Amino acid sequence: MASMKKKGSVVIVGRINLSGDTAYAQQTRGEEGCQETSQTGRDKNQVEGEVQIVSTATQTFLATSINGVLWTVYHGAGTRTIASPKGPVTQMYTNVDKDLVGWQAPQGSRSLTPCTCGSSDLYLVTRHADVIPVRRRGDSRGSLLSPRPISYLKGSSGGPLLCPAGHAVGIFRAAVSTRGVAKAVAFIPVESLETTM
Ligand SMILES: COc1ccc2nc(C)c(O[C@@H]3C[C@H]4C(=O)N[C@]5(C(=O)NS(=O)(=O)C6(C)CC6)C[C@H]5/C=C\CCCCC[C@H](NC(=O)OC5CCCC5)C(=O)N4C3)nc2c1
Ligand SMILES: [Zn+2]
Repeated sequence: MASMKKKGSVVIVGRINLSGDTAYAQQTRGEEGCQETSQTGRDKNQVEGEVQIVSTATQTFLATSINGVLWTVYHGAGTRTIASPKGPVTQMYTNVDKDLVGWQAPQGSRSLTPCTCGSSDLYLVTRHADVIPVRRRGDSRGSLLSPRPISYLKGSSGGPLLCPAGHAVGIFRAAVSTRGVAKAVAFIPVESLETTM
């Protein structure tokens, strides 16, 4: 009881820059400053962009702003708060059944717009700033046009699947692999986010 520890906050440690012609990852905080920010929940760094790279003490993954909510996966964040300039921010959405959590989008973030195109030609954005073409195959599944080892997708849960026009279609949740090769991905459809809201 006296020694009861508390888990740290999720910390923004970088972002995927989709501003220009070339997508690229940027780190905005090193491990040590991430360690201290997770403990205090106090993050003074300027936030920019739609796709953040986030980290706990033991995991790193992505988080994506859609309609004023920073979304990510429950299997990464659990019920953790996120660090912010004035302290830990409690989740405003939690759904273990969808593998989904959300906090209010940070000041300075930009939000993606929910897709209403009805298109099945999608693009998955990874933590290494790869933009991977994906054909939608169902409400929550898409196939990679070019399969690759799951190693290349590890750490990209919470990232977005986008339509051709750059709208958010879903949040990357899991990889479907055969012999360690990712042939398809499962994602939380944006409609399921909009219902949660
Ligand atoms: C605890 O409470 C909950 C509640 C609901 C939950 N719901 C799901 C689906 C779930 O799955 C866990 C976590 C998830 C995952 O690894 N996600 C990725 C990632 O990158 N994570 S991560 O960022 O590195 C990190 C771990 C740091 C956060 C994108 C993957 C990239 C590579 C995967 C390689 C090896 C894993 C293949 C596996 N495949 C699979 O399960 O496929 C089946 C499900 C649908 C199709 C069939 C898979 O993908 N996952 C296993 N845990 C849950 C836990
Ligand atoms: Zn669209």
